[PDB]
Amino acid sequence: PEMVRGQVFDVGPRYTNLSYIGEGAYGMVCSAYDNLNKVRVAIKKISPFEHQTYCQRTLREIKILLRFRHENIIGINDIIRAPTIEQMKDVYIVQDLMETDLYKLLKTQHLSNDHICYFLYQILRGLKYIHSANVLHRDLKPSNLLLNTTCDLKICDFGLARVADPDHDHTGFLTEYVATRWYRAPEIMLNSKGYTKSIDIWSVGCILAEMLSNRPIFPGKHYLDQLNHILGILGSPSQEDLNCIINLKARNYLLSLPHKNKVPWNRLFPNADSKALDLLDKMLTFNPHKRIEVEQALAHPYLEQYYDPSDEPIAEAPFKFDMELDDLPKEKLKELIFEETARFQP
Ligand SMILES: Nc1nnnn1NCc1cccc(OCc2ccccc2)c1
Repeated sequence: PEMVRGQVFDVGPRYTNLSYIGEGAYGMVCSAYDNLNKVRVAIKKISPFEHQTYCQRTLREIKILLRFRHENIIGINDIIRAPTIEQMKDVYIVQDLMETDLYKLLKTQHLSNDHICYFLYQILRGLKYIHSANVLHRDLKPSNLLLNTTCDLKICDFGLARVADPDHDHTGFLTEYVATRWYRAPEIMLNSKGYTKSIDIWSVGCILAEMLSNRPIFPGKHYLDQLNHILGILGSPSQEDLNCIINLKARNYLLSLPHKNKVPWNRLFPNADSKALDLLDKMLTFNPHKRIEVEQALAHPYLEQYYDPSDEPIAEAPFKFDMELDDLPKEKLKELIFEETARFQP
């Protein structure tokens, strides 16, 4: 089999001419030539079967990505694995090759207002579809927004995604969270498990702020730093917003803080389009019940040159896991991954 760095990358015969892109905790990514479609693609080698958590994340993401079909959500083109469960040690996922991501773009490039508007429209268009299926992404951030050389944008990395569950969203103060710190909504640190759609709208707001300035708006170094950043811009919550927080430890922590007044957005972003700032204000609302929903955001005047609800599809049915993937042994998960990937076998 073809080899890359130390490692076997056995994807022949359809895929040849491999080049290293990167590695991570989650596997190795290469580009390759697709001899069938005569284009270069991206392939990720995943080796998850020894670890129950890695199996869960892998199965969840495959199921979601195979079910969704939308221009602004990355798709799975092909999945390569051994013909038998006994011989399957790795899985290779094939996706369209996307040249860059919004994280890399922001590090290196000034965005025009026209690009900011188009990027935001595409994010919200994709998010409308995701939310319409009753799924929450939960880890929206610039590195999970892939771009090609014509600025087509695709949302990726659904490893932390969950079905919405408003009724079970409550929890106590300082509950652990897994998603990326700077893009976590305030309520995560206070009283929320992140099981409602409002947590994704917050993240989009953060992304919009970062596009306007090229830097993260709330770059907290740990928990109460993440909050004290937020409150230094938004100002101290009103009595009405605190009355929403029934848990005493969370409410009394917020009452213990010195008063902060709101910093107006136009002082932070003097070059920004006023319509962009109005929409930003509505996404970065402290109280999640007052936060704008995705459809209202698409209908906002900032996006009027793109808004077309007839070209902003919704899912044909809500999404549900046929099982709870938390309590299954890794051997059962291996079998399920085998079964889900069978449709790509010759
Ligand atoms: N699509 C793409 N182009 N350059 N980078 N990049 N994203 C990384 C990537 C490439 C190929 C396959 C990938 O698979 C991610 C994945 C991992 C587990 C389950 C389902 C999907 C990821």
